Amino acid sequence: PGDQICIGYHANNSTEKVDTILERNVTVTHAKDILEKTHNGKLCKLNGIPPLELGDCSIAGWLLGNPECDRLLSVPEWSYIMEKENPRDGLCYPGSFNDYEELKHLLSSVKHFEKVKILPKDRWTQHTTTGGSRACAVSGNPSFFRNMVWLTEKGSNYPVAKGSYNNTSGEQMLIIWGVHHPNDETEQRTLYQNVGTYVSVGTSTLNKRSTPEIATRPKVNGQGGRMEFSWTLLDMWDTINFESTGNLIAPEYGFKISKRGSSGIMKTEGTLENCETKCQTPLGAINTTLPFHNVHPLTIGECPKYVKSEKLVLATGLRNVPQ
Amino acid sequence: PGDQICIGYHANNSTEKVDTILERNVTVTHAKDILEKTHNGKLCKLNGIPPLELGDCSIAGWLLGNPECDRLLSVPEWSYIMEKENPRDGLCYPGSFNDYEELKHLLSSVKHFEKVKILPKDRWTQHTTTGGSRACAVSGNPSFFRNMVWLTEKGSNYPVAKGSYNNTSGEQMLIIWGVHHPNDETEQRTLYQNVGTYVSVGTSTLNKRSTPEIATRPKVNGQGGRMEFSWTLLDMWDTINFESTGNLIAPEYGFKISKRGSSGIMKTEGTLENCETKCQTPLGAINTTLPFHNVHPLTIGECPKYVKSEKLVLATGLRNVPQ
Amino acid sequence: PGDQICIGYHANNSTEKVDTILERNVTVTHAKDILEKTHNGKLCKLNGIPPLELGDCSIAGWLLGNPECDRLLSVPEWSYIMEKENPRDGLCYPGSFNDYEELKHLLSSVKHFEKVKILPKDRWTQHTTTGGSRACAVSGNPSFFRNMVWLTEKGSNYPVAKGSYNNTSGEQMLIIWGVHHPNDETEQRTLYQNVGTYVSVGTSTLNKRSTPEIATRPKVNGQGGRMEFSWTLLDMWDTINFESTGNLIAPEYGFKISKRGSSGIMKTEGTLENCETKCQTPLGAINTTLPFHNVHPLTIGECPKYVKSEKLVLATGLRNVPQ
Amino acid sequence: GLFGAIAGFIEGGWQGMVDGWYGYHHSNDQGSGYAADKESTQKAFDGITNKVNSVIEKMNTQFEAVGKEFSNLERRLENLNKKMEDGFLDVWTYNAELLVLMENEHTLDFHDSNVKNLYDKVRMQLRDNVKELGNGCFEFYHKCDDECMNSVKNGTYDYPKYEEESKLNRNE
Amino acid sequence: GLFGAIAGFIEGGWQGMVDGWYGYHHSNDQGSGYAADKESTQKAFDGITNKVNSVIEKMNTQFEAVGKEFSNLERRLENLNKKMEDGFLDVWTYNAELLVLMENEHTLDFHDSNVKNLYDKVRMQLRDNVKELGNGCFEFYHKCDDECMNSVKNGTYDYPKYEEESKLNRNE
Amino acid sequence: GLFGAIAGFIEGGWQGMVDGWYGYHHSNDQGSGYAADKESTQKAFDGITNKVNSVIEKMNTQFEAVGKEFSNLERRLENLNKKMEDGFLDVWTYNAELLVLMENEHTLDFHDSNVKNLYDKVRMQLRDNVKELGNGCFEFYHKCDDECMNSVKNGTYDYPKYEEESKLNRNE
Ligand SMILES: *[C@@H]1O[C@H](CO)[C@@H](O[C@@H]2O[C@H](CO)[C@@H](O)[C@H](O)[C@H]2NC(C)=O)[C@H](O)[C@H]1NC(C)=O
Ligand SMILES: *[C@@H]1O[C@H](CO)[C@@H](O[C@@H]2O[C@H](CO)[C@@H](O)[C@H](O)[C@H]2NC(C)=O)[C@H](O)[C@H]1NC(C)=O
Ligand SMILES: *[C@@H]1O[C@H](CO)[C@@H](O[C@@H]2O[C@H](CO)[C@@H](O)[C@H](O)[C@H]2NC(C)=O)[C@H](O)[C@H]1NC(C)=O
Ligand SMILES: *[C@@H]1O[C@H](CO)[C@@H](O)[C@H](O)[C@H]1NC(C)=O
Ligand SMILES: *[C@@H]1O[C@H](CO)[C@@H](O)[C@H](O)[C@H]1NC(C)=O
Ligand SMILES: *[C@@H]1O[C@H](CO)[C@@H](O)[C@H](O)[C@H]1NC(C)=O
Ligand SMILES: *[C@@H]1O[C@H](CO)[C@@H](O)[C@H](O)[C@H]1NC(C)=O
Ligand SMILES: *[C@@H]1O[C@H](CO)[C@@H](O)[C@H](O)[C@H]1NC(C)=O
Ligand SMILES: *[C@@H]1O[C@H](CO)[C@@H](O)[C@H](O)[C@H]1NC(C)=O
Repeated sequence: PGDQICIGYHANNSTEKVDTILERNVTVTHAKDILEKTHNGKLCKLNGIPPLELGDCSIAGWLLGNPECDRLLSVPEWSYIMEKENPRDGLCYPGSFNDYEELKHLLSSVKHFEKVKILPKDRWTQHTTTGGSRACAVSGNPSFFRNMVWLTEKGSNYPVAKGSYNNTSGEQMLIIWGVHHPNDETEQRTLYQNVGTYVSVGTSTLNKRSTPEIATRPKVNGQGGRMEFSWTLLDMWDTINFESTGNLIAPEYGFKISKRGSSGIMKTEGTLENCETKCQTPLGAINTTLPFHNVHPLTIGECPKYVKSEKLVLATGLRNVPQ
Repeated sequence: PGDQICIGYHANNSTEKVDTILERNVTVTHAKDILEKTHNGKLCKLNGIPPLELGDCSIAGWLLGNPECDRLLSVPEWSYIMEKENPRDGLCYPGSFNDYEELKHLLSSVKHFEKVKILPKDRWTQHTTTGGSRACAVSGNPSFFRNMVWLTEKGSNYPVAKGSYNNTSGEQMLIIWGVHHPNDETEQRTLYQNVGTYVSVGTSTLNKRSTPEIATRPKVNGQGGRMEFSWTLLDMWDTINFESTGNLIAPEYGFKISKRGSSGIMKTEGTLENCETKCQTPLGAINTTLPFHNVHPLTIGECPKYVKSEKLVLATGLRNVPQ
Repeated sequence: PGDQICIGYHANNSTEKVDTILERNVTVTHAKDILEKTHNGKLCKLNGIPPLELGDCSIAGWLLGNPECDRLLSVPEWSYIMEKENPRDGLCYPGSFNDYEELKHLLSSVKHFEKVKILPKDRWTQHTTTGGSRACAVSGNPSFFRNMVWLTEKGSNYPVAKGSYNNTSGEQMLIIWGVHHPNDETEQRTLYQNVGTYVSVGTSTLNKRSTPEIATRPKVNGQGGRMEFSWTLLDMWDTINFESTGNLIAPEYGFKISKRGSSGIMKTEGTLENCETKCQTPLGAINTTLPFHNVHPLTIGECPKYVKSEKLVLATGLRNVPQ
Repeated sequence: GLFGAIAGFIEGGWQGMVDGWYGYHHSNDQGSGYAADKESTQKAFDGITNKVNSVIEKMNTQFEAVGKEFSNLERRLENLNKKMEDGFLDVWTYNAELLVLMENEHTLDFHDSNVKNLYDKVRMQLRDNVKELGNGCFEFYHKCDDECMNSVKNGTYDYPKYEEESKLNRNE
Repeated sequence: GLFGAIAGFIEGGWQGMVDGWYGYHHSNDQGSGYAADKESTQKAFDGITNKVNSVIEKMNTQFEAVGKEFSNLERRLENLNKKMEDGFLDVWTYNAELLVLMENEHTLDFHDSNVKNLYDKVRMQLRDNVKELGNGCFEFYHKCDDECMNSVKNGTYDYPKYEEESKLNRNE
Repeated sequence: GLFGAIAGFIEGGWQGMVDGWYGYHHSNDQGSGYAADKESTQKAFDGITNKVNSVIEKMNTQFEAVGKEFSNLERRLENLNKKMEDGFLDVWTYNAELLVLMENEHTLDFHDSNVKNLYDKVRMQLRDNVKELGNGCFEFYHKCDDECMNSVKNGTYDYPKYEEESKLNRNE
């Protein structure tokens, strides 16, 4: 028996498993898990910028100024918007919001508004502007959406109601208006005096008219009547014109888009915590260098890529073979 | 010459071909075809549950109760719906069906209805309810959609027509209504007496109004007039309210969704045969354990996955090499 | 030392690089670039058929007959349509075009029209048809869309306006009509005499009505009023019926689809050159046998397949190893 | 083939070997005959079985076409739907057809490797007690009876046992 | 394994070789010990590193779900959106899971190849100056001290230098 | 390389071999020179040609972008369309770029295999009539003239013909 040299390979105490094509459950000396599976369970600031927490409010409740949503009358720049699945505080006076989903979609590219008083209430000198509803009651008294004006009869008169705003703000401006559809003729006459009325909205590109609809409907929040809201994004230097012989719910404000960018609405029942993140999901925040994650498909920020997988492990070392 | 041992490999009489990257048309000892290419040419029950065979009827003809569709007045639970490309029996009185495709889409998750008499005809004591049309003639006489009520003048009067239904059925309920748009004023006066009428429908979420349209139109099935139908899915415990000074086509019934599940409408001119299957296509039924098929992309049931391929054969054995 | 035979492999002066999984920037003896990266920078005929060059006109300006678009009054068969991002000459009388994008989509399968005089102007014997606008001025005088007829009062009368056309042309026919929404009542009375008017359009399948809307709007091209245009594709042997007590903008023509096929609208500021191609992009024409290209995703004709890649090179030869 | 055994230095396959993919033909005084190698055939069988389950199981959540309808005013949406469903159909067709081409290439090379590995196993055990003829056969320098052949086949050939006898025969 | 070295003719791995993936165990008069092969370990390390960057970088423009909402009259559009986002999710899941299975297969075979290549390199250098035992070991026909072992390990073994001494020992 | 021949035991390529991918350099009394192996070069050529047609033909039904427009009230639909077309674009980019990386790896290894297979073919035919030098060369133990070289190159080397002459030269 003489001197020897032997060729061989590394083995260790590793129990790391990988799958291959020909064989599953293979032990290897070294392996790299490329799937992030954990999150912090918290809603966080995204790059130091807090989300807008709607609380019990809907997007509509916020923008109309539902009195239950007063904390949201002036809000700072946000990184994302948190909304509940079924917020309680939306249209307190019942009705509908035309193209509501399209409005929500617009919000995913908007990070801040400046609310601008475009049609001061005091300027409606020929109409009453104090009208509210027990549906929007505040401290046991009739009130109304903060951003809106309910024009009604004054001195048993409702003359043609005309208002105009030129968007000189420097940015596109979200404006909302509504039409009141009463329950009955007594409601029509006592509020507006006129019968067979209309609401007319016109810009350079929009031409929209409504005739109000008097009909018996099931009471929602105590009201058989309905308010149908619409919106537009008024271009810079374009003018919006309102015109009505009755039933107009006028905006007092416009929301100038003051900041643009990648954003979004996250559906969650949770609340903002004092934590910071670069990637947020509805289940919690992710902090990883890994390329993939399986936490939730709907994420905001600088995120890994989402896959359905339970496991993604790359072999780096060799087959780990018993001594 | 001494004793020998030789290493070798299997060969057989196999003519099985596979393709590879470097070479096409390779003979191998064993191979596994993974593509199902055959079907039985029949429309079948799916897991013992027969489809709903519309025959010459459309979905609209069925739900309105086109008198040519009377076999469908009460139908049992189905696994899928068979409809012809161009069914003859739809709107016998001509017109349109608002959001018709959306209605058809709803049906792909519905497997049974219970038809409920929500607004008994006998309760319209102030209006005539016997009105029909030669467009919907039965045995040479004017008739009408079975599920609908044509309200007309009584004693040269048409008072405000009001009907209301609270969905206490325990499930969401499909309800359909219509508005009659006459050809001329003589038609308007003789049917409804009133001029400048409206139809109003309201639930907690829907507020829909139509004013009828008198216009000369090309005759369809002998009629210049048109009936425009709409629908809603009334929520449990929600109320629907109808209101009209004329031109209303009222439902007598509602279709309570009594069974939900994965279903669909299959476009076919064929007829149901006494056969059973787990996977149905418009060309016929599939019975296979193979993972892929190339029969038709539109399938219903527990199906293989569809690909466009003419062939998918996996080599399992080795290259089959001549002796 | 005896005689020798050696086994070896090819090397050359190649500097061709490829990437692999284990190693990037590998020199190989031979390689096949499969990505086309170049174009001629020109807009060209596609198989000898020139595109339709709209110039400063929009699709709407063309089909309505905006007087600035007169070169387009009769056009030959095209291979694609070139339109500018923001064409100057569209609706010279301001307004809107219902389902405009759907109309543009229809055009991507249309390669030629025959313009047919379906409702000769001379036949409106009870109405004035000479009316135009300074918004569509020609040589300093009021004019109008060439394909349209502005019906106005005659002898201080506007009797019911009725026109009808049976599509006997042999193909589906595009027809456009409009409704005038005036700025004020003085405009309503002086043009149409009647107040509380309507426009009614009916085929076997379409039933469309508009009541005009008098409202103060910002001046566009000098006009507070608006014209709202709609369109339909009238089926062979179907009849279109128009009916109005005022405000109708009638078509004089219909556009019979005389040629069908794969086509499209290309957004470009450029102009057609005397060149021929089989594959056109907005940046220029491609002439290649290569399977992939990275020029532009939006191409027309027999094109390679588009990928985002900067490079796609297949090794064909072996690793090029220094002598 | 990548490993050079099948249709390679082992020129042809054996019709007479019926009970496995790879194996032996022996020839001695007692006679001759084919026998499958049980261990290598079973290991190849397990791998291939796993491959055919793995390819099948990866396309269990393939895209499925849902039948929707669209009105004559919804042509862009109809086209979008059509493009999407056709788009996924082409993706999965490509996926299925490529996976199969690639895995077929690998399967054929896997078998080639298994034959080569079996040849080398036998070779590295017999050493200079045999002549390597170059055709997949080894010629013994010592008499190798039936029980000797079975020690080769089941991997327990005793080289030191035959060293001296082989050495003498190879020299003279 | 495809190349027949790992769990192959080299039956087991070495727990005692701690500083690399592949290498040597020597045994002579001066003593014994393990040593990693530096060149082959580093080349394998560079390849594997490149592979793990390449797999990661190919899924940098994966499909991302955007949260949209739809009304009760937009069920076909909602379903289309759902089918599309789920469609891409399944495509990328399949892509990620298959790339990993395929690249894991190749990684294990790459290591197997590297061991085999290292064995053949040493073998083709020692020639008949050694006995090939069949277990990954070579037995010298001449005394090979520590400096001789290091010439084997760093690829500068001098065959002509030992030819005559080996030849004599192998014969007698 | 996976098979250890190219940039492996055969250290470098031959600039002087111009008419094929793999082949021979001979050296004898009559002289020297390079010659391509015709059979192995053509077989590699057929495979590679098939591969480049196969990769091309698998992406013939790739997704194609259709130009659609959307109004300012159709932003969700526009975004859906954009996501879908961009989604497929990224799928096909990934597909094209990965297929190429993977097939490039295989192509280079295929060539490596072909060289190794050619070396082994020649080796398994010459047997102990030659010395294996370890660099891809064989040194004859008998005089091998030009016609002898061509029998090696076209695979009809006559080992029994030279056995006795080689045996004597190798021994003395
Ligand atoms: C609304 O306000 C603007 C800004 O004062 C008016 O004046 C011009 O509008 C253009 C529109 O593109 C702006 O770019 C300029 O700032 C203004 N030009 C000048 C010379 O002052 C605009 O006319 C107003 N609209 C109406 C209907 O009065
Ligand atoms: C319609 O019918 C329901 C059931 O009788 C009415 O009564 C309540 O409605 C709620 C709605 O969520 C149901 O959950 C309950 O079953 C009912 N509660 C009680 C205490 O009886 C409902 O009010 C009716 N709607 C109208 C407008 O009368
Ligand atoms: C419109 O014109 C057509 C063609 O002249 C009219 O006549 C028939 O219409 C059918 C419709 O499918 C055509 O196929 C035939 O060419 C015509 N048949 C006969 C026997 O002449 C059609 O009736 C006209 N429409 C109206 C309302 O008058
Ligand atoms: C994998 O193999 C291990 C032993 O290596 C065994 O104990 C276990 O059952 C397997 N694990 C799983 C989860 O399949
Ligand atoms: C494949 O090869 C066979 C012989 O193996 C030949 O007869 C035939 O033409 C080929 N088949 C096809 C369909 O290409
Ligand atoms: C690739 O390698 C070459 C030498 O082969 C080197 O000069 C160059 O930097 C590399 N090229 C790129 C673009 O990475
Ligand atoms: C191997 O084969 C021999 C010869 O037939 C037999 O006696 C023995 O039991 C076998 N040994 C093993 C380890 O399987
Ligand atoms: C290789 O190893 C020897 C022995 O230790 C050493 O002396 C020499 O410098 C090394 N040579 C090279 C080329 O690395
Ligand atoms: C091979 O080469 C020899 C030597 O030149 C030649 O004579 C013979 O014809 C060839 N034989 C075959 C089988 O190709």
